[PDB]
Amino acid sequence: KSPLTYAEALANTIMNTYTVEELPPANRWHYHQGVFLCGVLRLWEATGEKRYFEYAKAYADLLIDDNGNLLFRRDELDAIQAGLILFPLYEQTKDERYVKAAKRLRSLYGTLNRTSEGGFWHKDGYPYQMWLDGLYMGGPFALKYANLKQETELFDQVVLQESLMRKHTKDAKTGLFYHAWDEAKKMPWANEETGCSPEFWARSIGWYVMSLADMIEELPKKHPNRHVWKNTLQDMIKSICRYQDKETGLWYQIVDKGDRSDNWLESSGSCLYMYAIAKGINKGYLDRAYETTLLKAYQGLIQHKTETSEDGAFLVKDICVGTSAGFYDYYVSRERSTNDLHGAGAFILAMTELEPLFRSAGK
Ligand SMILES: CC(=O)N[C@@H]1[C@@H](O[C@@H]2OC(C(=O)O)=C[C@H](O)[C@H]2O)[C@@H](O)[C@@H](CO)O[C@H]1O
Repeated sequence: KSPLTYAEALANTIMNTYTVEELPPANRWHYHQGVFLCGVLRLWEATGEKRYFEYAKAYADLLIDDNGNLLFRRDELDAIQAGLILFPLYEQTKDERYVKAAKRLRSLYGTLNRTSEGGFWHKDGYPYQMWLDGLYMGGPFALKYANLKQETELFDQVVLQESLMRKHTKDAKTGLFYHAWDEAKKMPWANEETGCSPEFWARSIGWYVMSLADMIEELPKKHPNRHVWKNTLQDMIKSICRYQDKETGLWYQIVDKGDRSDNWLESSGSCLYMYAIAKGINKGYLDRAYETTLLKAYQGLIQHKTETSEDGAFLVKDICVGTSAGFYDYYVSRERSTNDLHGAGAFILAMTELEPLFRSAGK
């Protein structure tokens, strides 16, 4: 069907599964709900259906009180991501509660611990460790804030975070990027010479390319990193696409090792690549010929990873559960779950960006 049809089916399925008080982890401000609700608000923009806006707003209002107060994990980049929902909520409502909450999250950057060259630790509990996922958790928010409040120092901050991750985790051979880097070389997964984790884990690279694809347009005009991030996205997408599965159109949990019998096709990473490829084409960062890769991914996604239940629920399966930096055997051993929120968010976002290219296919 058309991308938005599946996006609405998944969103309504999950909205029917959980009240906002249940949306897991329940009564917590966290990126799982933040990425799902980014999706639902994108869907609201695409369709104009107010129920999508209202559900997102109700989660925000569950967690943020009359004075803008919010409880969250104060050492985690992960806590910052859900702040992305605050910008459309504020824009629609002008309710200063949302800007107040946003400023609480933005104020976190100055409190977090850092590697020697300034890269944020993923959490206090992960000292000297940068994980690719954190570019999505902390980067787009910062640039939205920068534009809302005209704080150019946040442009500089995201430029630095990204350059450090790319400097330390990009593999020149494949062009893929390792999941995490430990400057201290204290974790068991840290390579003794480079500090990197050993594998290309699909979702983490997915968050990175989604981030680049979304952040370029938030930079000032003529900002030097417009060129840099475009170039970076182009090469990353070329690298990723080389590993697309020829039979299903999808990508593997461990991107470069799809021949391994204990590897498997994973949905959230695949949807993130679809998002970044569609977004890149839509914005002109990527050659339009990537549309075939994209539509092939779309066909396999639906065919192999989705279904409707006897009771009518739309199900996206084989989404990796929450996963840390680690080894091959740990990654391929991760639980494969259905309709997990970060994967549902990636699915819904992918569909909204795919919709225009689907509509115009052939023209
Ligand atoms: C420290 C630890 O491993 N905590 C577990 C959670 O992992 C953290 O949460 C996230 C995330 O997606 O929420 C991913 C990383 O694994 C890590 O930062 C999580 O895996 C959990 C089950 O949801 O169990 C915790 O013990």
